[PDB]
Amino acid sequence: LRHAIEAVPSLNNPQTFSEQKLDEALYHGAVLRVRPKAMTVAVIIAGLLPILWGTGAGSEVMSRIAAPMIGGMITAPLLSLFIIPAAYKLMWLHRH
Amino acid sequence: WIIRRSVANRFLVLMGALFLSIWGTWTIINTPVDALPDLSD
Amino acid sequence: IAIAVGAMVDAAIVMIENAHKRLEEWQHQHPDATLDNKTRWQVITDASVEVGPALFISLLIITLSFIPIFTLEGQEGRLFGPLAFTKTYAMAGAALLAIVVIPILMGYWLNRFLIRVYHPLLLKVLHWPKTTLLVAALS
Repeated sequence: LRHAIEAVPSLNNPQTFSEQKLDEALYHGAVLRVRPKAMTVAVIIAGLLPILWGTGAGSEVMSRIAAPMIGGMITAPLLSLFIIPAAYKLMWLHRH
Repeated sequence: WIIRRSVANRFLVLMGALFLSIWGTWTIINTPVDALPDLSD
Repeated sequence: IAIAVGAMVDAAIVMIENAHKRLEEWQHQHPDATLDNKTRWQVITDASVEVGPALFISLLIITLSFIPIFTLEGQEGRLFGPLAFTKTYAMAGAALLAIVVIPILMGYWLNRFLIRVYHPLLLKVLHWPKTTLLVAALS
């Protein structure tokens, strides 16, 4: 989001106001997050999932140390996808 | 910064990780084992 | 090392991914049947230009925001001691390797349909987005 508002569309934004121009700038930093993001979230949870299953010696403690991360990796990404943008479009309007 | 100086070390970096790979593989094969770390006072 | 594996591969991929689209822009701005071993060199190392800091400092974050764990005293500190150590060394390795080898090895060697489920709600989030920061608060 920062480099979207630091590229060539960021010549228009700091110069003059066009919410429809900064929105378009957030929609690409939006589709460009999905590819690396949806995978980052997938690789974190997919690789963290085996230990969540608790059959075997030592599973008990590792599955307890895991759940918080796996659970926290559903709401962290899911939410931060909408919380970061809607707070950066809103904080960019104050200075402006 | 460092992403610049790195590309130059193109060749030997590979061999460093070549020996490192066979070095880290030798140790793992020869590492002691236990159920848990010693937790006693 | 087990808990950490999900993040080491995370170091390389976000870097490789920005390169996959940076190599798809040179393809549209330039010809498509002409390219050398150096012309393929510059496009990938230019993917390390942007996210380079973002990730290495993010792994630097993941290994430091964990350090406080080492302050656990006695029996508990002896249990989760070695786990903290290796979770840290594993990252430090993946991090120091995504700057010495990873960028090198990547130059030497239905997304649409999830994108269609997302942006309808994203463009929606820009409706009095404050109302979406309010809904996050109740969570």
